[PDB]
Amino acid sequence: VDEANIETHGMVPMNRLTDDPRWLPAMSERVTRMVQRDRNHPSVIIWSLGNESGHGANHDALYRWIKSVDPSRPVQYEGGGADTTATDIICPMYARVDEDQPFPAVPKWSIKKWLSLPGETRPLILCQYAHAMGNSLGGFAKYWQAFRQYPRLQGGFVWDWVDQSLIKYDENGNPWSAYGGDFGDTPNDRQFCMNGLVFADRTPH
Amino acid sequence: VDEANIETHGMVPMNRLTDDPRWLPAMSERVTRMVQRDRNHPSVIIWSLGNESGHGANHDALYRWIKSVDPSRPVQYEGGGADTTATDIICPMYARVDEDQPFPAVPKWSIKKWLSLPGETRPLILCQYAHAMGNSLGGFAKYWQAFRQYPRLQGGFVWDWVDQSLIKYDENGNPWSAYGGDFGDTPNDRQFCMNGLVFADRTPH
Ligand code: NA
Ligand code: NA
Ligand code: NA
Ligand code: NA
Repeated sequence: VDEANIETHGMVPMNRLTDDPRWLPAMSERVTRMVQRDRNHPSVIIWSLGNESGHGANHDALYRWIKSVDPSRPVQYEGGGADTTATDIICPMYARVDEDQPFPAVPKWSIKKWLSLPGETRPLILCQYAHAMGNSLGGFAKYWQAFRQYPRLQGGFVWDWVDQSLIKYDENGNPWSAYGGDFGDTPNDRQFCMNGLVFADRTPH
Repeated sequence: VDEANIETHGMVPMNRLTDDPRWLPAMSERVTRMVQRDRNHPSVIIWSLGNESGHGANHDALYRWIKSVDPSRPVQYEGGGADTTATDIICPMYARVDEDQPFPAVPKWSIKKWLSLPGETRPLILCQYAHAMGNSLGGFAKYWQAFRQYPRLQGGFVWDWVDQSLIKYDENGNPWSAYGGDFGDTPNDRQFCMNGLVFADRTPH
């Protein structure tokens, strides 16, 4: 999945820049210039309009731009409820197998319920599931049971591969794995950079 | 649900008479004369082409006959896998909530999985579920949790209301409830006539 370098997660709402036409130029260069560079690679099967930036009208514009200039690949985008007009795939992040999380505007339905909502035609492939932060991947079996039972459940992408720990050296030059704040960075989100199936040195969890 | 007087369950295959054009006349008069008599009752919201008679080309013919003559009401029929071209409603009997029963030709999918199958848009209302024979209705709550969670699961009809017990009198003329074989009837299917939520005298189970 080749993803454009667009994330506006910290805007309030997440929509603020991606729905503004004054940001459509900046956003189009990050989508279009990706397609122009990577369009010949067979490994790329799906284009992504970015991550966690709500759902703005610029998303719908650039979705249709990709469709027009490269019909050979589906386009996906999770923002604004995972099933917007700018996605060919229902690509939720952390939608649970049986339990609904009915957040206002942007609900995370049961992946099994989500398929059968009236008028919903598309496959579902979680762009992110099974958050692997420390001692986790509890209930991972429950996804794959559901994946195998339901044809339109075609799997997902685990979040994620590598702990984003950095090496620091103490006063005597011993290396140790550091996370949020360990460099005087404030504010910070501490451990939440470490979500990997493997440690930073690629040792398996 | 107003249901035509057509069941050919014991034919091998169930399809045998309902696919035969020579039985289209006999079947048409059981469907058409039902509609002519009961088409003014507001209590009647759904027409049924019959019960357990497989899926024949006569079913499709009489389905279209009802659609043409009375658009007011959906038509449903369970025979030949509960999702045939002769039904507006996915009307399985004894489809389970979570577990598939993948019988060749006529599978009973999990009612939740059934809804999500590619191209399937219809509501699902079990024509028969929760077989209440003797000490039964185990797992009844599992259905209703699913009915409430899934919009396109719109419920079902329990099998069934009354024990088909009959009364016999002992040597003193005290009555007792009889079933299959209690009248010298052979062959017979014994207790299988008693499937009700109530006894024959309408005392609840
Ligand atoms: Na599957
Ligand atoms: Na993280
Ligand atoms: Na419902
Ligand atoms: Na029975």
